[PDB]
Amino acid sequence: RAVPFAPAPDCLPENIPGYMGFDPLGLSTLCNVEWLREAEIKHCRVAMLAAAGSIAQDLYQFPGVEKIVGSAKMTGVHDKILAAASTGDYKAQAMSQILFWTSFLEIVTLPAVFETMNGGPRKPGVFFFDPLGLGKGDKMGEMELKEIKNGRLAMIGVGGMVHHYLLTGKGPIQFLSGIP
Amino acid sequence: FSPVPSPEGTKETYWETKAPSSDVLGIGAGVSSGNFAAASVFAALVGGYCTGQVIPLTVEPNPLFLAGSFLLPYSWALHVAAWIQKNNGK
Amino acid sequence: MSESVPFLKKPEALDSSMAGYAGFDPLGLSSIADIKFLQESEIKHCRIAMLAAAGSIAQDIFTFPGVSKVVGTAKMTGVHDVLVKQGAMGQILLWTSFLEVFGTIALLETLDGKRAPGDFKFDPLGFSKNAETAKRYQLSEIKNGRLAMLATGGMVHGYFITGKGPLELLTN
Amino acid sequence: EMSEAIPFMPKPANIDSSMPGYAGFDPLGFTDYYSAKWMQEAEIKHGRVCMLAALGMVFPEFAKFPQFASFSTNPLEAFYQVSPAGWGQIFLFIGVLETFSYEKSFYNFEGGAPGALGFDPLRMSSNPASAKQYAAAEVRNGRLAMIGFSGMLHHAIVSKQGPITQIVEQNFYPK
Ligand code: CLA
Ligand code: CLA
Ligand code: CLA
Ligand code: CLA
Ligand SMILES: CC1=C(C#C/C(C)=C/C=C/C(C)=C/C=C/C=C(C)/C=C/C=C(\C)C#CC2=C(C)C[C@@H](O)CC2(C)C)C(C)(C)C[C@H](O)C1
Ligand SMILES: CC1=C(C#C/C(C)=C/C=C/C(C)=C/C=C/C=C(C)/C=C/C=C(\C)C#CC2=C(C)C[C@@H](O)CC2(C)C)C(C)(C)C[C@H](O)C1
Ligand SMILES: CC1=C(C#C/C(C)=C/C=C/C(C)=C/C=C/C=C(C)/C=C/C=C(C)/C=C/C2=C(C)CCCC2(C)C)C(C)(C)C[C@H](O)C1
Ligand SMILES: CC1=C(C#C/C(C)=C/C=C/C(C)=C/C=C/C=C(C)/C=C/C=C(C)/C=C/C2=C(C)CCCC2(C)C)C(C)(C)C[C@H](O)C1
Repeated sequence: RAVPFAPAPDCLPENIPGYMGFDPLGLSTLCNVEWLREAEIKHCRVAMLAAAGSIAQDLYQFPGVEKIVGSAKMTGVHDKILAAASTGDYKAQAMSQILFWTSFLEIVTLPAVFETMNGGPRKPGVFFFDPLGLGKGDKMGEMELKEIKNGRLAMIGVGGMVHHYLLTGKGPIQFLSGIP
Repeated sequence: FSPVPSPEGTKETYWETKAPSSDVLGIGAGVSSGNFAAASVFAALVGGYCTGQVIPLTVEPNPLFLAGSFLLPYSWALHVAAWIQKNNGK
Repeated sequence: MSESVPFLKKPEALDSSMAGYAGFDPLGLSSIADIKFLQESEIKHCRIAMLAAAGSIAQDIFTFPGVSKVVGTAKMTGVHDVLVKQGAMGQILLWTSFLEVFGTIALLETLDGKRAPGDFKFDPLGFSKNAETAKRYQLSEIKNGRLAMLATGGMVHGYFITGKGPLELLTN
Repeated sequence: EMSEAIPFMPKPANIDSSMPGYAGFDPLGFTDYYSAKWMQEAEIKHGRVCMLAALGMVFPEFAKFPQFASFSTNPLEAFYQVSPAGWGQIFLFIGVLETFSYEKSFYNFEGGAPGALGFDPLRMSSNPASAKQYAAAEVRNGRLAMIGFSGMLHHAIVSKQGPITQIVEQNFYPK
């Protein structure tokens, strides 16, 4: 439905969250649909964290981070923190901590993705993380649509923020305000 | 000509199917095919990284990178086990 | 399905009756290694770590008469480097190894199934007579041991990065 | 029946009009000895690799990727200018694609059509006449690319340049 010229493949079911008939290039046939679906949800989240991160870091700095950062923006900080870590700074191991912990989360959840492909009860992208219980208390499946849609928006937005940074040093908040 | 002894727990491993039974994986008979395939790719990347970081070998090589470099041949046997487990429905 | 990890499947080799059961085996390592071997290995780690965590804490609190002369300032791992030069580390190693030689025999009995994993029948004072207090206390030993495993690594790494030692790191 | 390619020779028995690029051309009878479906899929795979190879031998005349912009336009020198990490990644990618033909031929040989690796993302071949035309077009363009790459490769051996460069400089002959 999204592209009238080239509709979505019959491989895509219509009862999945975020289904709005958009697959003109038919990429679903090449790879397992469950693997692709979980890949999109994982990209959604990592991007959403990055998009909110890019905005927040420009908007606010935690106390004492400014001295190590100097004046680096969202992409620059990563290079600066690793450069200081190369020198041997204990304070500059922040990147290593997040790499270790995100990797640990991926390593513990490693079986889960294959279990979804194997036919296990877990649906792709669901880890049953509801401490708030907002989805359980309310109706689930409307926020799932919001999570995929906002995630797609964030995916594109993170690309916008990074490429804008590489061309011109300005990060997100500054780039939106200024109009070169 | 006399009974040939085998260790206790020796079972039959001759196969003519698409894949051998998972019993040929020994202690890894119950591991899922996804778990071997992910362990195989993980072992290939960390083993290749650990191998690559010490290719100019020094009189002080990092012992963890040497030990981690053994994951590259181990990854070969892991993906063979991944193929065996997928073809056994595991 | 699993209690601790809701998305993943219930671990096949793990049961509620076993002490410290939360259904936690995300990597499925119970299939790879014999569960009785794993259970005894966990209990051995739990007890050695429990002694080690309390050890670090107690050594910061106080030392035994004369140890301060033998090791001038090194604590945690550093005192071990001094004690291999003296005889304390070797003598403890000789006696722990001798007990582990009987432990090897006990491990063989456990793999047979004759002996429960980690059960060396050591009750000088009988605090597990009730047999439900025994279930609770085994759960406590496992839980405090897992915590101590984490804690022992935590405080030793604090020594590696700062040299302070466990209590001193908090005080400084 | 007689061959349509060679009208004085009898029709080779194990090739048929059903196959997309059929011309009746098997003067030395490979298909009466080898499996015709194995030869079919093998011909199709050689052609697909050669179609990319022909395009790949011609394309760095026009433009290069920015990383390999410094590399030579002679393909047989650009072969050695690529790093072995690069060739290892190319080999790993080709191998991943082959894992599918390993299933399609060494295990699932009879189920399907030769060369049918389930790669139809834009949902072509839905219209049957269009499917027929595309099948014959793939086989003929693959054979043409095999001949063309064979040419352009040996032309790059004789004159150490790309085929288009050899053409414009008119270095058509061994010198
Ligand atoms: C618009 C945001 C949004 C929405 C609606 C959802 C919706 C959902 N998620 Mg997803 N998720 C998101 C973002 C979102 N997610 C991001 C960014 C992460 C990464 C941390 C995750 C990680 C995640 C996991 C790991 C899991 C879910 C799960 C769920 C479900 C639980 C229902 C629920 O209570 O969530 C309601 C959620 C919200 C209403 C979002 C609240 C956002 C507020 C505003 C906080 C923002 C804080 C942020 C850091 C500040 C940004 C502003 C800054 C720039 C100034 C539902 C499908 C669970 C699931 O599918 O299984 C049942 C599950 O296992 N999500
Ligand atoms: C993993 C355990 C472990 C290890 C390797 C060490 C190692 C060491 N300790 Mg520490 N220590 C421990 C536990 C440990 N301790 C515990 C639990 C305490 C609290 C009582 C202490 C309190 C302590 C002090 C106060 C001092 C040391 C000191 C030392 C050093 C000299 C040896 C000595 O005098 O120990 C003495 C330790 C003890 C007398 C208590 C340990 C006795 C345990 C309970 C043995 C039990 C084994 C068990 C029953 C086996 C069961 C067998 C089963 C099969 C049936 C050495 C670095 C000295 C040092 O270097 O300080 C800087 C020192 O002065 N230790
Ligand atoms: C048999 C095929 C083949 C082989 C062995 C090579 C080998 C090489 N090429 Mg050539 N190349 C090829 C095909 C090939 N190429 C094709 C088809 C093109 C046109 C796009 C090019 C264009 C090209 C340029 C512009 C450059 C190279 C370069 C190189 C070298 C470095 C690797 C690289 O960047 O490759 C790039 C090769 C590709 C990107 C081809 C990918 C072919 C895939 C498999 C087909 C894609 C399938 C289809 C699009 C899927 C769509 C799905 C649908 C949803 C849309 C190496 C010697 C570089 C060099 O050193 O030259 C001096 C360089 O700068 N190649
Ligand atoms: C002339 C080329 C040509 C044609 C007609 C076909 C035709 C076909 N292929 Mg095939 N294929 C080709 C080349 C071609 N292929 C090459 C080179 C490869 C290797 C990358 C493949 C790999 C491939 C696989 C792996 C599979 C097929 C399959 C199919 C069939 C169904 C899909 C379909 O209808 O696509 C129609 C395709 C076209 C109409 C080709 C047009 C492509 C574009 C529009 C033009 C070329 C663009 C080019 C990259 C840019 C040139 C730049 C330059 C001019 C400057 C059909 C028989 C599938 C099947 O089931 O087979 C039976 C299957 O599994 N093909
Ligand atoms: C889910 C879950 C939990 C949780 C949680 C969490 C952490 C939820 C977090 C949700 C978040 C952080 C959502 C943020 C999405 C970001 C978007 C859509 C931005 C896109 C970028 C755009 C539009 C742009 C842009 C830009 C361009 C390119 C150039 C820039 O110069 C400027 C500009 C800005 C204009 C809880 C605890 C609630 C429990 C619950 O039971 C389950
Ligand atoms: C399958 C599929 C699709 C697809 C697709 C794709 C990627 C299709 C790719 C098709 C390609 C790359 C075809 C290239 C063919 C090249 C040929 C025939 C060259 C021959 C060279 C010759 C004759 C020569 C020569 C030379 C000689 C020897 C002498 C020289 O001096 C000069 C000269 C140059 C003349 C899509 C993605 C649309 C989706 C769909 O749902 C399914
Ligand atoms: C950390 C680090 C770095 C980094 C980094 C990062 C975070 C890089 C992130 C890169 C990303 C996320 C790029 C994505 C861009 C989105 C695109 C191109 C969408 C295009 C839209 C399309 C095609 C069509 C859209 C369409 C339209 C018309 C609207 C409707 C929808 C649709 C029909 C689909 C480095 C690399 C600099 C290294 C450095 O050492 C430090
Ligand atoms: C080398 C040396 C010496 C020494 C020594 C010693 C004593 C070395 C001991 C090292 C130890 C015990 C390290 C422990 C590491 C534990 C880890 C990383 C677990 C982390 C928790 C994780 C990943 C997640 C936890 C989790 C959390 C947060 C929430 C999710 C769930 C959960 C799983 C609970 C000597 C003495 C010989 C001296 C010699 O001269 C040099």
